[PDB]
This record gives sequence, structure tokens and C-alpha cells, in this order.
Amino acid sequence: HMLEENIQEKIAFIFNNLSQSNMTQKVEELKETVKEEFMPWVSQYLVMKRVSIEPNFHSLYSNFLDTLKNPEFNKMVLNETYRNIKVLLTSDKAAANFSDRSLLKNLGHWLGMITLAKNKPILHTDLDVKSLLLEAYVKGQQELLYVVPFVAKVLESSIRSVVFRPPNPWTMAIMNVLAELHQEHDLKLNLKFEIEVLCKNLALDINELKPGNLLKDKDRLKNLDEQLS
Amino acid sequence: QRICEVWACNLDEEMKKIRQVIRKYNYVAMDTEFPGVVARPIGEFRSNADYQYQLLRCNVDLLKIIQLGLTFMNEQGEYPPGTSTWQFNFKFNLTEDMYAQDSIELLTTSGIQFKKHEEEGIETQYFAELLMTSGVVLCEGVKWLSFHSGYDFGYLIKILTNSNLPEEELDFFEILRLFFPVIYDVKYLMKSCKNLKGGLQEVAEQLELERIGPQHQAGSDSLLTGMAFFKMREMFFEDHIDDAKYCGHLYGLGSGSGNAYEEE
Amino acid sequence: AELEISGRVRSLSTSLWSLTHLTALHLNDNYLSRIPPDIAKLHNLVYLDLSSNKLRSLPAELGNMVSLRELLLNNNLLRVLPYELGRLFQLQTLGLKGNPLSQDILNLYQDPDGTRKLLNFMLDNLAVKYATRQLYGYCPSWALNWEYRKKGIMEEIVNPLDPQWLVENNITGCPHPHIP
Repeated sequence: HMLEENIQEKIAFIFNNLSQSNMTQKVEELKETVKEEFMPWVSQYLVMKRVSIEPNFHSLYSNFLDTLKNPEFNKMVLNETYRNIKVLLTSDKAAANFSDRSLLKNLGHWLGMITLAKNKPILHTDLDVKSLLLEAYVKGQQELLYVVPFVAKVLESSIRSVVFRPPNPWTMAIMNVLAELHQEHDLKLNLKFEIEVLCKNLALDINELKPGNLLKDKDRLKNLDEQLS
Repeated sequence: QRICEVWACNLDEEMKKIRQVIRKYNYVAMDTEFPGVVARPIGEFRSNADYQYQLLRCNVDLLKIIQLGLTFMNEQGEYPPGTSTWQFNFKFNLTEDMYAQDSIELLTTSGIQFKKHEEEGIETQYFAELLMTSGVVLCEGVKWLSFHSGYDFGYLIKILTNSNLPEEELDFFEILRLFFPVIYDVKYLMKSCKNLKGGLQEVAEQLELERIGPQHQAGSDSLLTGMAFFKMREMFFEDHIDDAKYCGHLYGLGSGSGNAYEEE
Repeated sequence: AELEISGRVRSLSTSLWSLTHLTALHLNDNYLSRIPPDIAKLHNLVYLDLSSNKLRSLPAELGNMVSLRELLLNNNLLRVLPYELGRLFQLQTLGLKGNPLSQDILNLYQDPDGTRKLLNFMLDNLAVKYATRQLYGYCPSWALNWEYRKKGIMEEIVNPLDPQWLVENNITGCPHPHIP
């Protein structure tokens, strides 16, 4: 729908069949079928129609970008990921919208792989993680179930990067917010599970973390820049 | 208004501005103030090739940073409107932290209010949490300028990693290029400029620059460093610098092969 | 293995304190007020030039770096010493000149072999066959006396070895006066 059907399935065939060995091939196949102006729409296709639903092949979709060696395209991909995530964070949420939450989790995972794993930050002008967590806390359990498994999937990538690997101060700061969350009595059980699993995934002891007192500030929580609806 | 002093109070306020000047002004000049050096390393001798590095590591893991000065400019050597420099001032307690006598007496003579630092200073690790996701570090396109700055970047890495510096000189440069892909040490570029030598102030007097702000403080040293860079580039290097020949060679350190410490 | 921190250091931090690989450490010519008890981490410490300082009272934990074999404490402000120091038996040189110690301590130290005579006195006064000092250090002199361990020998003759007691303390050194 975002491209002519003849222009749609063409870039579809590139990503339909992909593997380790055929990597270089499909890269060149992209480079000489797809005009260098359809790259915003191939970016939209990859993010929306491919990455958002298929976490398994995320690895492959990274190697491609590593094989393609095209920076402007990687930037378009980053911006498209940011935009789709913004859409999901301000959407009308519900206890039935499992599709939207799953899309958000996979988009998070992807963002963690294209930024943190590549030794690149998640800019404060692009997205504020800590503030997103605190806002989700003040806005209820629903926003928490939207946000927490998403931040988990972004931070899982911190381990493969020598930079954001523990004990990176920004990584550990988000981890301290999550640990301050894990101690509430009325936090939903699966989210405590999600947090503990993240701690294990980053080779950290959930008890040796240093929780803050950000959730009792009350005044500060009333003055957060709203990233949610 | 040229230099904005930053404390634990107005840190976030000015960070808001800096995340917008880095979009239009990508060249960053820097110098640091710190309690000098207190220890010689160990069982290494002055003959090892990488001794300067271990001498750096010994005193950087041991001590804390005092001041950070950052000046923002662009490709042609222009400053953003208003504040072009930020002088970040960190939390340092004399009763509890180490230092060399002479360095503290000098910094006091320059104009460091160590009591105001003690009560209202910025904590380093939160400044790291902020500078991380700011675009000033880790992001391609930014070009860092410095002067005789093995220890300056040593402290920057100490703060950004929240860990002691790696044990060998090789890994340090590795993680360093990651945080700072492009570095021009003026003190190393001077190794190709006939009739330039001396400390920062001597070179500043040779280049007919005018020092704006208090001497021997990080913000003014960084602004003067930027003036020196853009005055020297148009003069010796014909307004361009070969990346392969000068990018990332910290003076006194094994990269680009003679002491690494910014001696007075 | 040998660090020498100079330049008139007021107070020490805790990153020092973290480099266990050090087999020696010098802190001469500084303005140290005291030594954080946290010095025990550096277990490989064999030589410690705490001379030319202003130490009014040494940390009691000092006397646990057993590997420490040479300790320089001259030019200071020490009025007495922690009796726990007597534990350190591998010590080879104890420099105490220039300190306002009491006369009884100075008398024991001025003797021939005054270093060992002073350490044996401290260990004999620390609060709780053959077999001599020179080989068995851990047992204080009053405890190596054959009468003391005969008492405990006889009690075992009439009569669960948890190593928990000896983890932090490590009272690993044997016939510690309970053991015969």
C-alpha cells in the first residue's frame, strides 16, 4: 500500500528470502533494482512490514545493514523506528491491544540492536528512557505493561557493546529505575519476572543494584515531559 | 555570558541548550583541571614503551576530575550565539580526596572556590548519564580538539565508563576511539609546525590570540584551545588537516610516535 | 608490585585499596592523618614505607598483612602501637625511631633483636617438646610453653570442625592457644 504493487513486491522479494550465505547477493540485488529514491519506502517496508513482526530474523536484518554499508539509509531506518514507536506510545491503549504491545516490544529490541549494540546512544532528543519509565509509573499499570517489556528489549543489547555493557552509568541508571520498580508490592508479577530476566541477561545481581527514591518524589513525577498519551 | 558556569543546580538547564548547539556546532574544544599527579607507577620502568600510559592510569584511577571546559564551534571557526563555552564544575572534597599540594595552591590562585565546589558540585556519574545520550560523544561527525590531553581524555573515559582504565595502552585507545572517533591534539599537530613550542599559554601568546576568561580554568583553556586550533589550521595546515596523519594521536602517548602529562 | 605516592597526600582514597597485585606500597613524604583500615585488601603487601608522615594512631587492622615483611614507621606522631601488630611475624625490619613511645616499649625495642622481642611481648599480651617461636609464630610465647598445651592435651584425652571461625579472622595458624 506504501508503494506500487510492482514496486512493492520487488523490495519484498529481497527480504523474503535471506540468510548468511546469500547476504552479499541480496545486498547487491537491492542496490541495482531499487532506485536510490525508494530508499525511504524500503526503510518503511523493512521497519513496518518486516522488523515489527519478526524478531527472529532481526540478526539477519542487522547483518544486511552491516553488509550494505550505507549510512544515510541506516539513519532513515533509525528515524522510522523512532516514529513507529512514538505512534505506539501515544495510541489509545487497552487491555486487549496485544498486537500493539508485541509490535512495541520488537521495535524496542530492534532499536537496542541498531543503537546500543553498535556503540551508539539513544539520544535524549529522540527518546528519554528514564522519563518514560517514571511517566508509565504515574499513568498506571497499563502504561507499565506497555513500557517495561519494551525497555527490557532495548537494554538486552547493552551486553554485546563494550560501551553500554555494565557498569555503564546510563545503563546502570535505567537499571536502577527498573530495580526501584521491582520493589513495589503491587507491581504486576510478569513485570517483576521481566526485570529479573533482564538482570540475568546483563550478568547482574538484582540485589546488588542501587535503587533510588525517584518514585517518592511526587513533585517531580508531576512535572515529567509527557511521552505517552 | 560567553562562558556559562554549570553546577549541580543548572546542569540540566544548560544540557537542554547543548543538545541543540551540537546540531549546529559540531567542533568541541576541551581542557580539564584535576589534582595533578600523586604517584609513580610500578615495576614498570621509564624504559617500557608504554610507560607514559601506565603513569596516566595510576593517577587517573586514583584521583577525581575538578573542572571540565567545553567550547562549541563549527567548520569555519564560528561560535553559537550567546554562550559558546560551558565550565562544568564537579564535586570535590579536600577533607576526603587526594591531591598534590602545589596543584591545589595554583588552582586556588587561579580562582577555584573549593568550598562552593564542596557544597554544590556536580556528581560525575550523573553527568555521564547525561552526556551519554547527548550526541556530544559516541556519535559520528563530531570532532574533538584538545591540548596535551592524555590525562584530560583519561578522566573523560574514567567518568564515562564508571570503571578504572583498562590495564594496557591498546584497549584504552580502542574504547577511546569509540567514545571520541575524531581527536586533534594541538600539541601533537605542533610536531609538524616549525617554530611552535611551549605550553598552552605560550602558544596562545605566539598566535596573537586573546584569552577570554580566567587563566588555568577549564572553560577558558578550552576556548583558547579552540582559538589556537582555528588560528593554526589556516596558518600552517592551509585550512585542512589530514585525518590519517593527525587524527587521534594523543601527545606523549604511543599513538603517533615526550611526556603525556600537561606539565606547567 | 611497588607503589610510591608522593606530593603531600592529606587523605587516601579507596581505589588504592583495590589493587591487590601490589606486593609493596610506599607513602613517604605525605600529609597523611591516618591509614584507612581498608589497607587489608592488599594482601600481597610486603613493604610499607609509612615513614615521614603525621600518623597519630595506626589502624588495628594493619596487623593482618602477614606477608608484610618490612614496615617503616619513623618520623611520625605514634604515641603507642596497636598490640594486634604483634601478629605480623614475618616482619623483618620494624622502624620506630622518632616516636614518643613509652619507656617500657622503647626498652624492649632497644635490646639486641628488639624487633622480635617487642612483637613476642605484644602477642603474649594480646587479648584472647620442641616447638619454638622461630618456627611456630601464630602460637604466642605463653601458649607454646609446654604447660599450657598440656592442659588442653589432657582435656582432649578424656573427650565437627567448622572452618567458619577462620574466614575473616582467619585464625588459620595452628595450635592457636585453644588447640594444643
